[PDB]
Amino acid sequence: ASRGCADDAGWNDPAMPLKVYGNTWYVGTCGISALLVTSDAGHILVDAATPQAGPQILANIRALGFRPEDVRAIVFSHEHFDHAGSLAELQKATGAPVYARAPAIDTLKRGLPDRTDPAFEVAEPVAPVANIVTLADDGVVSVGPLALTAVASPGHTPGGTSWTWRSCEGDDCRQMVYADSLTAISDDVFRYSDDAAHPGYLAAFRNTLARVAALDCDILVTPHPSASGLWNRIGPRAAAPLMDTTACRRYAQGARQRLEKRLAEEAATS
Ligand SMILES: [Ca+2]
Ligand SMILES: [Ca+2]
Ligand SMILES: [Zn+2]
Ligand SMILES: [Zn+2]
Repeated sequence: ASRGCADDAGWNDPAMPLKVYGNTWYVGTCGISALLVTSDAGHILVDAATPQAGPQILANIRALGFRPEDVRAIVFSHEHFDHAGSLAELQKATGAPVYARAPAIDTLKRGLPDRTDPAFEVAEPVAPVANIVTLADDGVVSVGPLALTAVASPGHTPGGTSWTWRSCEGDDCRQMVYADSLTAISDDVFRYSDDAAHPGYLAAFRNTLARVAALDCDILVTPHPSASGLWNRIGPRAAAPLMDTTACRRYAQGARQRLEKRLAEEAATS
């Protein structure tokens, strides 16, 4: 029997791919999520993991019997190297456009962020993405019968987005939420409390927390699977229900607590 994935798994440690629910499949690594949402008209790939992950994601898509060439749209959570790292590689393999909100586009074209990213100084360089479609902050990405709805989630980064859609097993349909990271982490310079350096940024983070908390959610997944306890819910170590309609609310509430802890840490230092 396979032993499954650890909660502190390396970002590049391989995961056997497996159904989340209905036509939503997990194709990421043990430490970093990626999802494939499938239809007989084509597929949507959600996230690209770490600049090293192109081949594992492609192998996992094929392991499930899907063709990368049948992917018609790529979306992602946020423009850090551990989630956007293999976007260019995946666009070449699929021929699919990458959808991105305005505040992520320059980062995707450069392959590095600028100082608007809290984690600017610890960024690793990425391959630029050649074909980007600018996504409105409440935009819908449609491929055949598939429809993924964007929820703009700035805070962890300027360009972060959460995604939501419905997947069905027969007549039993679930609202899936791939909620962006909500951790208030940074490099050694950035201060969330320095509004003059980034006006409105922290207010936008608080707004993101409230919006995520309010989403209709049946099944939550997060870019770092441990942030939503994914490996306690699917795979060999599963011991808790996959569906939990309180998950988004608890996720955002915990994130708010941690954000306020970060603000207390900033108040304590010069
Ligand atoms: Ca419902
Ligand atoms: Ca996360
Ligand atoms: Zn990040
Ligand atoms: Zn991350």
